[PDB]
Amino acid sequence: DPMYEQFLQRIQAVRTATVAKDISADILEARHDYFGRELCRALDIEYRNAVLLDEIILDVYPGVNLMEYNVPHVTPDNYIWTGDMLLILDYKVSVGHDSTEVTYKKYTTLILPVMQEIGINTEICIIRANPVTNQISIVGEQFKRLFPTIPVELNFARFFELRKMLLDKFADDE
Ligand SMILES: [Mn+2]
Repeated sequence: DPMYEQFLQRIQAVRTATVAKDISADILEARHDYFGRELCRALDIEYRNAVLLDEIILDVYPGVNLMEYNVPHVTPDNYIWTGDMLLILDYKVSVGHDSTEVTYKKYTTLILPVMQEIGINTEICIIRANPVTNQISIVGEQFKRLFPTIPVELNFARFFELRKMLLDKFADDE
């Protein structure tokens, strides 16, 4: 894939910490996205790369009077509308829980209040893949019920080797 080739080329070329950090960030984003794409495929849901909350409201209630509400402009990775419930979806790729809790608290306090005012039943769902062991952990009782089985086959090895190469190249930096 040119994904890896593009990244191998920037890593080979990079000479300073500050540009390497932007490469590091872009590796983790691509790792996140590859997870989200393989998830949405296995679950047959429309893959999206962030959706503005305002877009989400307007899809589930097109007669919304957007201007009459204070809608925080958060862009979660995706969403599912069941016709009766809204599930806000965030994909994580991580060995730890830290970012799952940060995002869970952020989306709970920023999304749910306006959806409660508008009258949309709403659940914050977060799906996390461990890059090392491939195991999937799910926040979202409604998400679990609607997707008890997740038929993804993942492989994060390219991403690990790119970031291992990047951080070997800058072992004695900061
Ligand atoms: Mn995410």
